Amino acid sequence: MDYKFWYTQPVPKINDEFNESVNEPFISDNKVEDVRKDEYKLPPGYSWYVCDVKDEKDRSEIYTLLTDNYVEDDDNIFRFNYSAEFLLWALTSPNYLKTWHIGVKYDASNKLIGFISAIPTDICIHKRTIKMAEVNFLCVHKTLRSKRLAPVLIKEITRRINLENIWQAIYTAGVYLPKPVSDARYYHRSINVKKLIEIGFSSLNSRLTMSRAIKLYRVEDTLNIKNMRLMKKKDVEGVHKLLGSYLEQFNLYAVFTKEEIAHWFLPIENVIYTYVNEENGKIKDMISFYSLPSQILGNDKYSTLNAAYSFYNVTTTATFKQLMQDAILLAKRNNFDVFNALEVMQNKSVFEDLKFGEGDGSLKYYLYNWKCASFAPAHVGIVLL
Ligand SMILES: CCCCCCCCCCCCCC(=O)CSCCNC(=O)CCNC(=O)[C@H](O)C(C)(C)COP(=O)(O)OP(=O)(O)OC[C@H]1O[C@@H](n2cnc3c(N)ncnc32)[C@H](O)[C@@H]1OP(=O)(O)O
Ligand SMILES: COc1cccc(CC(=N)NC(=O)c2ccccc2OC2CCNCC2)c1
Ligand SMILES: [Cl-]
Ligand SMILES: [Mg+2]
Repeated sequence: MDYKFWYTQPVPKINDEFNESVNEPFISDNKVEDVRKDEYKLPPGYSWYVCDVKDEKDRSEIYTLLTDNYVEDDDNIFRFNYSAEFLLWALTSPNYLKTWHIGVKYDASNKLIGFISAIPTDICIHKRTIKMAEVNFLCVHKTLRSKRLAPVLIKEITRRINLENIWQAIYTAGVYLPKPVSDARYYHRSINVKKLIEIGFSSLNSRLTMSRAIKLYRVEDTLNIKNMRLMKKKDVEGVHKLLGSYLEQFNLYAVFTKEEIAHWFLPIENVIYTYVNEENGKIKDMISFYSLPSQILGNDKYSTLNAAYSFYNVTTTATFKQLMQDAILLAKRNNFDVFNALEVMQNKSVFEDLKFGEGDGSLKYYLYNWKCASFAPAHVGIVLL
């Protein structure tokens, strides 16, 4: 593996390893003045297109592109299916720029064939808070793959981010690239055991018959934290303090403003669910997860896998095991087939006791133009969508 594009970028080489005492950009003293003002060149017959994610039809174009062409599991049985409403929520956070929502259309058909996006946030890395772009939803149409279009998207968004005097980015991928700061396996907790078997997500054996697997995964419809309820506006100050205080321990975390806590946590049906425990006017516990269905490719019975992805979970009145058991319950009450989590923060500590299964791969975390020590994923305290 040669990394002919990645080698030219301010990111570590495959073999670089830095001490905890290094925590700085690869390239500093950057000047907005010097950034190229011209758009990167596309191949003949393709054009940059500014996507207006707040316009239903533009948002729908992105939706269709990703639905057809976005990330599949290692075996090509599932494809991520972010909803249009999810996209809206994901891309219009506080201080977002419409111009970091970058499509490429094929001129002859006026069809969107490429996409990349970023939103700005404060990122704390080894106790240094830096303004960064959070990049996501890079996608080239399946019929246009391995044509070196992705580097053009990446260079173009880097240029536009740099124009705002931002010089660092954070991103995740399942692929290995120069060079992860941390690497987090994913795990799955079955809710609807029978569906998961029928679609090949999960497995049975002579010792685990269907009826026993169903019994293994059954959950009691009663919360450990009795008063856990959907978050409301009035809980924003309390979540900001609970979640903020919690995150300061990790090597890698977003430093949320109150405005960002409202945007990121206030519940939206089929998008984001946040539950809180309020005691004496204080928010003492919180659970949150987001909805990311997967399209099931060619299963005769089921087209969609409804899945909850653990976002941020904090307890002060219960055990973390108890809190995450409540999170599984709340996901079941909301019709999800499965609860997914990565081995970040304290999550790994509860996976065995709560009957999570190890998945088949891992999610790599990346920083652009930042040089530091890598670390085990328990020290990661940010979950990207
Ligand atoms: C200061 C601001 C900085 C901002 C920018 C920050 C950086 C953000 C960077 C992006 C973060 C996005 C995070 C995110 O969205 C979440 S990760 C999931 C990304 N999307 C998908 O996997 C969807 C399915 N695949 C596709 O649409 C295509 O396969 C893509 C578009 C992935 C590559 O299209 P292609 O037709 O398969 O390939 P070529 O055009 O020929 O290009 C090949 C080159 O691209 C490198 N490549 C492959 N996958 C990559 C990936 N996931 N990140 C970065 N680079 C990736 C690859 O190593 C090679 O470079 P090399 O030759 O050096 O190896
Ligand atoms: C079940 O259907 C699919 C479809 C496509 C790919 C995969 C495997 C996967 N790569 N999972 C995660 O990345 C993952 C697992 C647990 C928690 C978070 C995960 O990734 C999130 C979604 C994509 N971007 C980063 C967060 C499964
Ligand atoms: Cl209850
Ligand atoms: Mg390409």
